[PDB]
Amino acid sequence: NVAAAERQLRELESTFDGRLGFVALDTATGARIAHRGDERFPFCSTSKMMLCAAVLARSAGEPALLQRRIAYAKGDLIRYSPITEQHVGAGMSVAELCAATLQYSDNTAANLLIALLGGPQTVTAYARSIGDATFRLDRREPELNTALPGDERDTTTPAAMAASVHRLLVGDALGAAQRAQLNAWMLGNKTGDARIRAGVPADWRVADKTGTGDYGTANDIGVAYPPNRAPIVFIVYTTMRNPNAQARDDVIASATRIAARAFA
Ligand SMILES: *[B@@]1([O])OC2=C(C([O])=O)[C]=[C][C]=C2[C][C]1[N]C(=O)[C][C]1[C][C][C]([N][C][C][N])[C][C]1
Repeated sequence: NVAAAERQLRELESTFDGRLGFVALDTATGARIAHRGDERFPFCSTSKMMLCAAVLARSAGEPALLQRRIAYAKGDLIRYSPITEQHVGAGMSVAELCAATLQYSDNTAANLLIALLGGPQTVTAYARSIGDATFRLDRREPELNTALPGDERDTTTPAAMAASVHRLLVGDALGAAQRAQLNAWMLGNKTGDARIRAGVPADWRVADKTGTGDYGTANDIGVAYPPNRAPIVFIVYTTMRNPNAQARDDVIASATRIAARAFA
């Protein structure tokens, strides 16, 4: 019951002093549950999905690109870089940097990949090329996570991100090999156990990318793969009014459960 689910999302939002942006889409029927679907939210590290999709797209035209070694420096290292800091001095391949940024939310890896592509504007241009007129990447890590009230930098809408996740992981925005690699990376994410993954039935597989930012911002985007039915896209953006808010996992899990029940 889409209308019942949307009411429950409104009730969930009433429990905290912030905003919930949500879209769930059953890709077979197009059944769609949304809350604040056309409002902008700070996407934080969920942008790393669009970044790596852009890298994969480049690799379709440069066969050796994913195996190229990037010999980055200690001076490139910034906070929340659990893979790149361990391997500095040996370097990492482009594929390994994508895996790190997607599965561990590695910030240095994202900056290296942004630089490889030519800057944050190339990620925005990639989004436009797949039909997303809304996503905008304005800054690099870590400043893209400031999540300031009313700031449109480094934002998208839940609706635009739902369409982009659909086209990238389920549809044909990427070639088959690139779609499979993006899925494989996101299926292996390590940072989302308490978010979308905590709100779905035990037999659903999940490909997701989380984000956490200032103003208690807590996001998760991805696709659930139930057995014997089509994939379901889940987009969850949350951001709080208190600059001193502590980011939570439980609102995302609760919003996910609402939609999972509706799509039972
Ligand atoms: B990013 O948004 O992804 C990310 C997550 C995530 O995937 O949920 C968790 C932890 C770090 C990161 C890196 C990216 N975010 C930031 O760099 C901003 C940073 C995240 C940690 C917060 N810590 C507050 C005090 N416990 C503050 C902002």
